[PDB]
Amino acid sequence: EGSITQGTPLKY
Amino acid sequence: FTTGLVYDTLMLKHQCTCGSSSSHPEHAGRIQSIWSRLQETGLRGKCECIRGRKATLEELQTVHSEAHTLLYGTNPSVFVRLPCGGVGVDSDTIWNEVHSAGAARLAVGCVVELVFKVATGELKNGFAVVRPPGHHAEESTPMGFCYFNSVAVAAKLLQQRLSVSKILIVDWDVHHGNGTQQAFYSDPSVLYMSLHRYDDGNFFPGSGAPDEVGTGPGVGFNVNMAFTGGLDPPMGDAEYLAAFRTVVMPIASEFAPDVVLVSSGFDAVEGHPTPLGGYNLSARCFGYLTKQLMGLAGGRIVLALEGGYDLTAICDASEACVSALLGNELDPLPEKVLQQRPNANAVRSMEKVMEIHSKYWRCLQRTTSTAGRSLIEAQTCEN
Ligand SMILES: [K+]
Ligand SMILES: [K+]
Ligand SMILES: [Zn+2]
Ligand SMILES: [Zn+2]
Repeated sequence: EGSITQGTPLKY
Repeated sequence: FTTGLVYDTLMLKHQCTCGSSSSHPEHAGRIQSIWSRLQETGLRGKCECIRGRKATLEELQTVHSEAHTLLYGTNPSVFVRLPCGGVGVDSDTIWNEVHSAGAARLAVGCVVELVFKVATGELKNGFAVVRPPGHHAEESTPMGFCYFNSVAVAAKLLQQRLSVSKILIVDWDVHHGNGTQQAFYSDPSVLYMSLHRYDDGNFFPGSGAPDEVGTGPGVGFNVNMAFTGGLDPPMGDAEYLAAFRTVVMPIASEFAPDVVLVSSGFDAVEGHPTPLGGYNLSARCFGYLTKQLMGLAGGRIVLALEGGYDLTAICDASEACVSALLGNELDPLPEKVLQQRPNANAVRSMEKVMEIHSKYWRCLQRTTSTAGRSLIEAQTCEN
């Protein structure tokens, strides 16, 4: 679970 | 020939119920400030005013599954209660149960109405002041403030209704457009081309490696110009202009598109918060990048708004882009930009992208490897 607000990539 | 603008105030209604404007960077004022800037500068009077419309569910189904269009295109569970107190599908993408369905369809329809008016010759070019952004949305997965991929729907509709054979999609939003890539990953007839911060998958959404070249018949028709190395130094105008001179233009020219659609994100402009972008592109640089794309496809080009969240940045960038679409003479680039060499991180990224796509594009040999040259140094050797 990543966020565009934080710049965190999606990952599983 | 007239440039066209499309805008509708019903898209302002897409807003979270919490009443905390600070928590949602993709807010209604991003387009209101842009439309106000186009009015006060007088550019709105130089352009035709295009009226929008909601996209039909059949139009949205060219890209998205029917369950996706029914869930987010219509009103009477994936929905959850957000920490802000509004409804949404995840922490990023808020959902207003009353207005959001008509705003997303209106965003896809305003882009489709503008793209078709340019493709049919009613307009020389266009710019769509639309929200929510669409380039992150997938066939069934909203994400990244996105629900429907407005640029992908306009591209599919250009094929099924006008039988266009070659379509170029440039995506200079600082984030990778994962949904626009997935929609055409196997299609030779549409060349996706994304420029984005990547940092080896440590940035949102984490997709968009240079090795992702498409699949099947469409191999070699997906060009991920992925920057890497973080913000050390952050990419500037010299790095984007070099990527156009070395990678974007040579590939787009060999493709010879019949149409050019642009996912015109402005989060790469300077002054954005670092997590949302962190690049230092000038708004004047985006006007030059628009004018370079205008030489493709006979000038058949349409820009559609995507990202970009600083109000002063997206207004200066929307002004430079529409001013470029009108044929107005550009403000000259600063000498610091013309003489600056690209930073070594941008050079390693461009050469890594050129190393992969030289296999597929024959003219990616003259620029291998001029990636490190400044724009003045490249104009020197080309004479
Ligand atoms: K991009
Ligand atoms: K493709
Ligand atoms: Zn909220
Ligand atoms: Zn973005």
